[PDB]
Amino acid sequence: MGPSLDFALSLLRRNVRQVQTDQGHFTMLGVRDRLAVLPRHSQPGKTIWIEHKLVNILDAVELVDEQGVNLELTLITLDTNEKFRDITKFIPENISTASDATLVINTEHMPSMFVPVGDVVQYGFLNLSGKPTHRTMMYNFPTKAGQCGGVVTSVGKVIGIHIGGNGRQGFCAGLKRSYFA
Ligand SMILES: */C1=C/C(=O)OC/C=C/CCO[C@@H](c2ccccc2)[C@H](NC(=O)[C@@H](NC(=O)c2cc(C)on2)C(C)C)C(=O)N[C@H]1C[C@@H]1CCNC1=O
Repeated sequence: MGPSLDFALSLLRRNVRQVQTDQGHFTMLGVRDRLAVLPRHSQPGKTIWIEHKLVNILDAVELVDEQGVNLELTLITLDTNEKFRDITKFIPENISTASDATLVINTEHMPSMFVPVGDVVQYGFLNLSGKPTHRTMMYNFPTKAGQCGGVVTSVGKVIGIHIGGNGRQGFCAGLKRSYFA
C-alpha cells in the first residue's frame, strides 16, 4: 500500500472516532493523551458516546481568538484508560493551506469515509448560522450535514476540522499545534 492511504487509514485506526452528542453524529479527533477536539457546535455535555461506550468528559474548552471571537473548536479531556497516539507533530505550527486535500469522516452513519475535497485555502471570517468565526479555511467541494468534525489532511499533515458548508463549498476550522500544547 502507498503512503497517503496508509497515513489516512492509520488516522482512522487510532485517532479518528465515531461520536454522538445531543446534537447528532460527529467525527472526533484524538490528538494526544486524553485530549480530543470537536466542533464547538457539537455541544458535548458531561458525557459523550464514543464508538461503543459512554465516556465522561472531565473538561471542555471552547477556543476563541485574542479578541474573543469564536474559533469553533472545543478541546475535551476524557476520562479514559486510553492515551491517544500523539499526532501533534503532524499539526502545523500555524494554520496552513494545502492542495489535493482529503477529508476523513468517521461516524456511525458515515464510517471510514474518504472525501476528495480540493485544494484548501484561507478565509478568516465565516458567518456560520449567526456565529461569526475566525481562522477558517475553504475547499470548493459540496460537503453536507453529518460531516462535521471530519479531519482535513494532505501529505501526512493534519490541518483542519470540518465545521460548515453551503451546498457548494465547505469550511474547516484551521488547526495549529499550540492549541494542543
Ligand atoms: C455540520 C454538522 C452537522 O450537520 O450537525 C448538525 C448541525 C447542527 C447545527 C449547527 O451547525 C452549524 C454551525 C456551525 C458553526 C457555528 C454555528 C452553527 C453549521 N452551519 C452551517 O454550515 C450553515 N452554513 C452557513 O452558515 C454558511 C455561511 C457561509 C458563508 O457558508 N455557509 C448551514 C448549512 C446553513 C452546520 O450545519 N454544519 C454542518 C455541516 C454543513 C451542513 C451543510 N454543509 C455542511 O458542510
